[PDB]
Amino acid sequence: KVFGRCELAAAMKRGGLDNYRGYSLGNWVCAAKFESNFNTQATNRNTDGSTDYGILQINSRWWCNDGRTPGSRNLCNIPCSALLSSDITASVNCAKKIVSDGNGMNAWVAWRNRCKGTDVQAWIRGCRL
Repeated sequence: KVFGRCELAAAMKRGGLDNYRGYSLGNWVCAAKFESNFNTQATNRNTDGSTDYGILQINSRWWCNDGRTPGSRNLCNIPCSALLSSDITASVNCAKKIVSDGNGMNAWVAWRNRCKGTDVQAWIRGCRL
């Protein structure tokens, strides 16, 4: 499913992401935009053999099991395919663990390079939240 900006903001908010670990909602919507272009089915393979899955491009080396990443830790205890669902709950629950891991949102490279320090408020402007 390809989410709309405001539609995604509402789902993430309902999911408990607004200001989770101090990160406002605009941060999360911005990261999703640049990581997957709001597409739940996005996947991207990395050079180390791991793959990134879903709306927030969660990596198979640490967070989910895809059965083809040797040394995977599956810290979110979930098959990576569950992260591609139209219901973002799994991605949301796993993202909470990732952001709490010590490096905050810097764990998402597109956030660090394209969202961090920008007016992220623009991402939820106009939305009825």
